[PDB]
This record gives sequence, structure tokens and C-alpha cells, in this order.
Amino acid sequence: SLHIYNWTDYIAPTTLKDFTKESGIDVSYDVFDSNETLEGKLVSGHSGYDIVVPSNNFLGKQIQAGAFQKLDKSKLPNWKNLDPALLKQLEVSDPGNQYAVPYLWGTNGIGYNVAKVKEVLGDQPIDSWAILFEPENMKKLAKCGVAFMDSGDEMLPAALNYLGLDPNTHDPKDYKKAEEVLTKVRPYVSYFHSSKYISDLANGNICVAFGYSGDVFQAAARAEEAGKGIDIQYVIPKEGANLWFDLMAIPADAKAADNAYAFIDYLLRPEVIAKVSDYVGYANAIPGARPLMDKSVSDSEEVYPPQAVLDKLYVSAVLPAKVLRLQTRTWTRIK
Repeated sequence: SLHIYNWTDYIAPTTLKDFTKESGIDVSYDVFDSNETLEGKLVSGHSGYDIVVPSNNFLGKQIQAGAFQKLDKSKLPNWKNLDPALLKQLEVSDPGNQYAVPYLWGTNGIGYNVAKVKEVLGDQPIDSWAILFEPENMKKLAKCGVAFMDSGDEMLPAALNYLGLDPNTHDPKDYKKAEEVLTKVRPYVSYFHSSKYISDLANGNICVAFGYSGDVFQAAARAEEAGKGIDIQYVIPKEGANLWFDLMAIPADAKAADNAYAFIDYLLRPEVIAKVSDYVGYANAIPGARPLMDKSVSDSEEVYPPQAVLDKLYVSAVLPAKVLRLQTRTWTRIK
């Protein structure tokens, strides 16, 4: 049997049977609905899993701990289906792409109620982080409600990048500037919170939010299924944004490596990862998949932004503990 550990509801309906029918490998497929759960089992040394799907942040930090084993690429002949630019991006967390295979990816960006933005901003294009970081815009959006998330680890890199600084900088002086930018708009923010924006966007209670792509899509789908006309749009701004990956990796402890390579090689197939994207609605790293996919997904700039944007995405590097404390420190003064 092949043991897999992934997020709940994060796979296409037919994927596992399709896989088992073609390789004859039986799968034991378990799920988690929180990051902490997976990381906990991985830090202990023995999660009986052959495949786990960690975040590129978690994996970057744990490589050094030896939580994962190097991929024998001779058993991944579909590796050549992967997009080289996205892979190059991924090296920030996994230098040489030694341990990890892209599964799905997303961004952070701005989620917003289209009609409500128009009432206070008119037809102004919503395509810059200036919408959140310039007093001229925030001052007007404050009327409808602007939600910011609640940790500097995501919001501070955004502002640094907005300013054109290195989102992964270690320099306290760069942090000061981004701090300055954030504090000038602080007054116009209704709240700082992990997740409140999802329902507030969906319900019609706020008009704009700093958010992650999958969370904004959830808000949008919830809005649509409510039937009250609330239209939630997502945008990756022209200056770039964070790029985050969920990954397939083999734990160090892993028993069935060969079974596992078979599953991984399978998901690198265009027609296979296409169905996963169609179902979950996130981008994948296999350009072969694009034409095989639902248009609402591959033709949507919410998930596949134009090239000028793709060029400006940034992967979070592993920051020294000192820098993580600096973010936190700066984030507190801001609130």
C-alpha cells in the first residue's frame, strides 16, 4: 500500500482510482485540515507516510533537519513537464529542487467587492498594492471597510516589495521604511485578523482585503452560492506578490519509495494534474495542463496572471530567527 498525507478535499474525485487502475498500486490516503497537524508528525521522525504535502515554507526550514529525502530523479521521468521558471522560483526554498515536486500553487493579493469599490473609487483600476498602501486610496476605502491580515511575516514582505525593496531582506533599515508605509494607512484599517475577511468579503461587510488567493476564492464561491449578487474579485498586483507552493515530498523515514515515485510521476502528467486544478481551482506547474483545463481556471488572471506579473512574484526565503523576531516586533508597533 502507498501511504499519502494531504489536505482535506485537495485532490480531484477520480485521481486516486485512476492512479490505482493504471499502476496497480493500492493507496492509503489520509487527510489533515491544518498545517500544525502535519508538521507535528514530521518533526517527530515517524509519520508512516510515503508522501506528504507540506508548504514550501515548512519544507525550506525542515530540509536542514533531514525530515525529507532527496528525490532520485531517474524515477521521475515526467520531471520535464514542469515549468522551469516556477521551479527556479521554488529553489529559494529548495535549492537545486532536490526534495520537492510542485503540486499546486497560489499567491497573496487583494480581494475586493467590485461594486463597492466602484462606489468610493469609481472606475479606478485595482491593480496595485497602492490600493492598500497609499493613504490616498485607503482614506476613501476606509468607509467601506478594509481588512488586513494579522502577521508581519506576510504583510511586511508585501510592503517591502511594493516599495521595491527585497521582500526577503534582513536589513532593519529596509524594515523601517516598510513600517513607515504601513503606519500611514493603519488608521484606515478596520481590523487585523487571520481569517475574518473571508466571511466579511462574502457577506458584503467589507469592500477590500489583503488576502491569499485560495481564501479569496472561498469568499467568492460563498458569495455566489448565497445568491445576493455579491461579486468578489481577486487580483495579483502589477508590482508582484508572494508565491507559495504546496509540494509533494517523501519523508526520510519512508518505506515505499518506488510506489511513491510512481504517484509523483503520475501527478506530473498533464491530463492528471489538469483535473486536480479543475476541481480545486488552483494553478499547477505543468504548462502541458493548461489547454486540458477548465477555462474558468486557466483563462482566469486570478490564478494565471500575465507574464509581466509572473516575473515579479517572490518566494519567501528561510529567514534567520533574528529577522522573524524583527517582523513581529515591527508588526506590533504598527497595530
